Amino acid sequence: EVPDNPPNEIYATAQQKLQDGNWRQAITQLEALDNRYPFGPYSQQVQLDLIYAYYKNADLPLAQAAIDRFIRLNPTHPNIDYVMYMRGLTNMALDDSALQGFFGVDRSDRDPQHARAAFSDFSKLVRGYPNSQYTTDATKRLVFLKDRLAKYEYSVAEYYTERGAWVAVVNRVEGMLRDYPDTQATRDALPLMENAYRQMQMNAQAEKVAKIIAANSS
Amino acid sequence: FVVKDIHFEGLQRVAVGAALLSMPVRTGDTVNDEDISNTIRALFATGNFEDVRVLRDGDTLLVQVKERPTIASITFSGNKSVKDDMLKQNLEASGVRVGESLDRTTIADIEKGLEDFYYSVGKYSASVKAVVTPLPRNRVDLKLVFQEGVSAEIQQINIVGNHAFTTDELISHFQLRDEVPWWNVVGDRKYQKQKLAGDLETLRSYYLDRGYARFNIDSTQVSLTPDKKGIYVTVNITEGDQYKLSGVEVSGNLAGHSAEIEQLTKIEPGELYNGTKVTKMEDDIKKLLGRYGYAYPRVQSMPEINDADKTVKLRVNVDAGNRFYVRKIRFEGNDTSKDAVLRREMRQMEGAWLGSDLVDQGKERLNRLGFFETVDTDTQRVPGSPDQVDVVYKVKERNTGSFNFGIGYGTESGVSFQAGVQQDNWLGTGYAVGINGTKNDYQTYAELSVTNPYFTVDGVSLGGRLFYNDFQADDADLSDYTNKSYGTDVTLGFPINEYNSLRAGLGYVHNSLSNMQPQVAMWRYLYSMGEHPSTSDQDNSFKTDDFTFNYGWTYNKLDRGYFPTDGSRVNLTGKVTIPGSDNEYYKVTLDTATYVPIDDDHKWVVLGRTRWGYGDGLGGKEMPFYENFYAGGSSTVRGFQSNTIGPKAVYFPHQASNYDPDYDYECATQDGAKDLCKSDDAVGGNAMAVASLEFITPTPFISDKYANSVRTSFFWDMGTVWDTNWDSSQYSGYPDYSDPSNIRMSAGIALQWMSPLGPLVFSYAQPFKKYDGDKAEQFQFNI
Amino acid sequence: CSSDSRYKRQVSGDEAYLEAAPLAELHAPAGMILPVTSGDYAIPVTNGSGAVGKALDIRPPAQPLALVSGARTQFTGDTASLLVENGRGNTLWPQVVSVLQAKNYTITQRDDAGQTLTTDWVQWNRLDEDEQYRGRYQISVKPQGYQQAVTVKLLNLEQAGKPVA
Amino acid sequence: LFNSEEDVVKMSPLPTVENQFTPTTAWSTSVGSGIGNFYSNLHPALADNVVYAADRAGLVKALNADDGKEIWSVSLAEKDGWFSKEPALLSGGVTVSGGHVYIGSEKAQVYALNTSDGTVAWQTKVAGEALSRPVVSDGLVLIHTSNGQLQALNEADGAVKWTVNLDMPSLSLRGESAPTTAFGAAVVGGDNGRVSAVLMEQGQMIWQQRISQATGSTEIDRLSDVDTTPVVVNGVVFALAYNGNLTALDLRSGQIMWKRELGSVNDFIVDGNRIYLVDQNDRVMALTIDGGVTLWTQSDLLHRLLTSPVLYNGNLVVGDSEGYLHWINVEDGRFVAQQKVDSSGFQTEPVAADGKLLIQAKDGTVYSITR
Amino acid sequence: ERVVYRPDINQGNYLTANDVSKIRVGMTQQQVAYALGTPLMSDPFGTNTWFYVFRQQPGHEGVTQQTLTLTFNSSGVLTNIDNKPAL
Repeated sequence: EVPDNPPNEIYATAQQKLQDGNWRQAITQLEALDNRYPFGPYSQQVQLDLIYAYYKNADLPLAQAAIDRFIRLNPTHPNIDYVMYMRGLTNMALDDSALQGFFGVDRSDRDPQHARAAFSDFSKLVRGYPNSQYTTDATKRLVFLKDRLAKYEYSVAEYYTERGAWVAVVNRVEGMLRDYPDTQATRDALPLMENAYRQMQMNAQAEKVAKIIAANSS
Repeated sequence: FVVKDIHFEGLQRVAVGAALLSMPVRTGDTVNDEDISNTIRALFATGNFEDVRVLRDGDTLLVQVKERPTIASITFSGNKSVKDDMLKQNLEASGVRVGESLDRTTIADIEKGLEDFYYSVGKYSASVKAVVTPLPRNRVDLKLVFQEGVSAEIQQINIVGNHAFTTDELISHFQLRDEVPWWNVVGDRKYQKQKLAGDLETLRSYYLDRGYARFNIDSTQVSLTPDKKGIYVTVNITEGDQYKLSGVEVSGNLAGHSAEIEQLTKIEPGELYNGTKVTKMEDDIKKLLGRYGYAYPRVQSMPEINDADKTVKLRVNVDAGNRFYVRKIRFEGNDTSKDAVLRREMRQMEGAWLGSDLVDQGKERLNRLGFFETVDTDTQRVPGSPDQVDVVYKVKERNTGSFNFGIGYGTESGVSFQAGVQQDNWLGTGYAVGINGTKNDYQTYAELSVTNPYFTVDGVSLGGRLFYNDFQADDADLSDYTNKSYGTDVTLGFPINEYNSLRAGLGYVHNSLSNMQPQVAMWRYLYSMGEHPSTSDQDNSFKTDDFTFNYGWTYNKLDRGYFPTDGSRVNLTGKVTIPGSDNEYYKVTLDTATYVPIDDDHKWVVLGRTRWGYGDGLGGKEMPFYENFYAGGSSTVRGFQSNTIGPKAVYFPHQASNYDPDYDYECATQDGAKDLCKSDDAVGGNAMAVASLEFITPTPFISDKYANSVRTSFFWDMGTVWDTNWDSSQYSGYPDYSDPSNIRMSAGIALQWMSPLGPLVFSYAQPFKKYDGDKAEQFQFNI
Repeated sequence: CSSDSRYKRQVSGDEAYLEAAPLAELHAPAGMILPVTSGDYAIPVTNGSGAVGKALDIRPPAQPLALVSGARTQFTGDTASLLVENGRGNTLWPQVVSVLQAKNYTITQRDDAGQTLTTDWVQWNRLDEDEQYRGRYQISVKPQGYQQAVTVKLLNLEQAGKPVA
Repeated sequence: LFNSEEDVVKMSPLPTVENQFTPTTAWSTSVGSGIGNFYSNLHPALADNVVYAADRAGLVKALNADDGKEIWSVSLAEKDGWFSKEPALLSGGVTVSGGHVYIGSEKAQVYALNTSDGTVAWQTKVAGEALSRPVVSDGLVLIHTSNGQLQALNEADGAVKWTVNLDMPSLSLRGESAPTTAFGAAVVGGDNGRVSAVLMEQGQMIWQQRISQATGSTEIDRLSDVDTTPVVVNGVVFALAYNGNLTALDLRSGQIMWKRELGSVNDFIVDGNRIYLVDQNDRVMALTIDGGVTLWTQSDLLHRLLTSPVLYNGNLVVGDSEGYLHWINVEDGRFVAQQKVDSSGFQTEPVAADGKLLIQAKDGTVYSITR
Repeated sequence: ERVVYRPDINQGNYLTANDVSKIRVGMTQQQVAYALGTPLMSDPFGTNTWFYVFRQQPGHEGVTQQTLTLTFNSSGVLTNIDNKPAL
């Protein structure tokens, strides 16, 4: 459907479709551009444009793929900070995007698959690019995400608590702790563990936890 | 010389600097005449230069290069059922694709590869042709012609070295098809070496399980007949002879469960050796031990064959391993629903011995769940420990819920519409939802129904249903049978077993009737009620408030909770009124859903569906006529119209309704149709007995990818509704529905389409067995 | 495509990752040392950098087009790279003069002695972004020989009159 | 639907029908199918006015070459087995020597029948069915099987003298690799593209030479119907490679005198210095024997499903699966006579022998042809 | 409460009497591990104690139990076999 024009012109046409906001059309041109002129100097930009447009068009699987290519086509590049950011952003959105949030319905009880991927993505960003233009935001994302991750795992511990799987409860709380000692969910998980110890006639071990709770009683 | 500089001509796909680096004679680098030649071939070696002409102005190099790129496109034409991409994959395998250079001298090789492709396809009479169209700069459009002449055909498998079996009987168990009758079209006669491989092993197993411990295959040579199609097959085997299993010599780490293993290996000495039995037993042991905690129980049989008498001592080596691998579990693909909903369905728990059966049990439960499309998992051993295996239950989630409604006639009439939508695990919250209604200028109706299947851990299926039927038969407000019906219906589902569950709860029904219709069924009920309605008038009213007890029980051992293929469900549900009602009566019913896969892969499935029921009074009382049994149009019955199956209301010589539009809505009335005008109003019965014979069939047009969510089915359906209190002496001039011999019958096809709002079943049926007053419609469309 | 007014420079949904509170690190009592550093939470802590949420552009990063043959297309810092491999060290300078007037740019100063120039702000924009801009540039042609480097240096980004710092 | 989907290539039909020597049939005493559409090496033989005819699934006929009169008839259908009358299902052509008629079956059986009545003189199982007609001579039955084996049997009982693994290809590449004899050596091609000489006396390989490419990675013409049975002329062997490439070589060394490795010739005969052949494209051509130099050619019957070429009554004779018979002027090079004797179709060898011309169709099987 | 049906609750992670006899105080974690591997629980911040406890509910009839822990010192040497039973 795309007419063959100079790669600069096709690119510009894609920009015009981005101007329209019709991401689908912009993408159509961008893809055609790399399919007509894959060796263009700014085919890398086309991929960046696609990462952007795919995000904008909710084509997160493709944004992801574009990023994968960018990485392999440009192992080292000034714009990686963005790419890495977007990888996390993409994966984050890929993990959580259901309209249920509108109704006050939480998603922390869904397995943070792509969110964990995004965790890594962003952690790579903030470490590799310690002060890039996307790092502050990404850092915040790592913090909140960790909390989400905890909420999920916390909920899991609650399930086992409800079930009566005291061993699992302890191990799940412990897992949270091993991962990190900081979310509120961690603070809440802490007594779930204690409870399980009493349920296992491990009162002494429960007391150990109680002492920890006392130290963290605020 | 020494190159002064380089006139970089012929680039496009290749950068100036890239060419410089490719050249042996980069600017400033000494140039021999041999280096000019070296440069020419070095530039050719880039694979992007159609021509290379390295020259120089004294010592300043210039190179008149012609580029051979860039593949702008590739066209596939004549490839028929062969996916262009597949063809492209081979093209790509040769380094050719969009963005690559076009080395035209390799076209013959490409074409060969494409014809070799066809060769492997089971075709070969085919030839291809690359066509190159030029594009601005250097670019090309690689059009590919695929002259598919004709596929090969399986002609005749010739087995030699055999001694006891018919070549043909062996063929009848083979995937290959060297003959397909029109009256027995069980496949197409097309050769594939993969089918052959399977058949060789089929053959092997054929003898294996017949005692042939020494059976083997020598070799095989498939006949390549002069015409690219005559496929015949030379099979060379050694029958071996029917050795007898004389014993089992199981040993090794039998985990202290050797007794159970002995039970598994209870074979008969002198039994024809059966290697598939052996295979089975090996796996039985693995499963046995899996039950006992052993995730990794190596089992290795060894037929100690005795050729001196043609018997065998099946030695078995076992290494059970550890018992306690169950560390933690995971779920995957649960991003549309609360994970705890899945967790509660696992019988296998964490910090545990492996209960491989519990794992499977949980998956069964998850399979029966209905909020998922597929069930799978991943028993991933945690590295570093025999006590640590994590199991990831990766599943495919299902979109649930369903909105539907009927509408018309409206526009020039009082605005009307129907409502009705299910959420089925509303937003992944675990709540089952089915809420509906309809606002009409005849009646307005509301209904709520929400269930929390696990209000508490145990499975407290907290189900509540509310309803409000503002029904007035509003052709005025009353006179034509007003009947508001509203109330409460709240029950609890109970955990009884893995397949068992109960139902119990209470009903509240407040009905408000006014100026009801002159008919036998209605009046008869009211006379049972101690009421005394007029046979000629619709001047009778009736308000009632009933309190009831609802109950039931379900059996559920049937595959998928939204389109199963093997198992069966039972759904007992009935009610009985309680003190405080205005009428003591009962109504008890039961539904059956049985799936017996015809095909071993469940491609075809026997579907048995029945419904049973009966309602009556508890002593001098009676179940209301408006609670009767009805059939046709929807639900399970098709071919006949909506609720037109069952007993029909008989009207009485009506004269005054308190509203009767001059000639219209005759109900045995004044304005025409006088006397006991029996109607076609299938008022329903007090007894039900129906059955459905449906057969799942596959759809050969929809890609399997989602065809497996679609269900077509052949059927033969029939059933009856009748009134055991139908006093035929009072109905002396009418039909006799006290007799169960009222079975209606239709047949044809069901068409389940899983839309965005779930499975929508459409159907065609031929209502053959029609009775008086019945209405019908061969083409029906349901949800 | 179809959206509820805007969405060119922002993230979808809310800004949950900014909206969310900081975490209540645990301070276990003496002797209670747990292996709570066993996760993969390698999160560095600093004030770097850029904006956040909607304020943070998710724009596909800059990279110019091959306006001239062999151009080393890549915007970095404030400079659009467009280096060119010709045959003589005085070809880009006259090419630039032509391009400048092809583009109709107003020039503050002309380094005709060398091969550079200083321009004023020229207005430009694109509806794929929620804002409009102006750019002041320092152009520098660097006669490396057959190759001449091309520096297009954004001396100042001005948001349609608002000098961006 | 699919009938229109298949891109079937059309054959050249049949330019200049002739009757210079107005061709006809001596008789059409068919007997019946026969070959049918089952590709097979089974083909007729003829000597002493005895038509050595047989169908694939059963009957064996001796017909009188004065009219086509059944002299006698028997059947190799085995009365019992895994079904009923376990049909003859013959795999190799008809060979006759002494008082015996020799035929290899698809059940790996080698039969010897009494030429005067059909009595099973003997029958013996061998290592697989044959792609080639057995060559009986000097006390031995020389056999080439589909599983690549060279076997020699005692022509008087079937006693196995030896079994030798030959030039086995990727699968059962169809073609007759019949061993021929010369000076005590057996000469045979191979379905994988090699050719060899093997001491006929003891099955002892003399030499083996690779000639050309076969199907598998160098997939050739699965359409083609060649002839890996060599024509040994003096000290030089003239033969087609499995893929129809023509080669001449030293009978006692395997050294290539010359070759036409350039296309899958289907059928050929060596008439002194005029090798008559049926190209891959079923084109008629005559070649020299000092290098395959074209003497003449004829594409009139291009792609027609031609049989092998034989000489009879001074003309080059070839039939086809369409049921047409053709007589070509031995030199240049065109029709002399043409006769559509049937439509049943010929694939078997034409038998210009015993002063006659015996041919065998798929179902119309036996015809004696004259002019 | 007054209910007969109850899904059984199990567990695992435990040592049998035979497994108990396999080891003894003074053995290292590894010496134990050589046939008893690892528990699926230890002491989050104390020492090298191994926790091998069995639990299992029998349809409202109480709960079965065998809590066994193995306290090992800082060198991984077993100091105490706490083979606690039910309750």
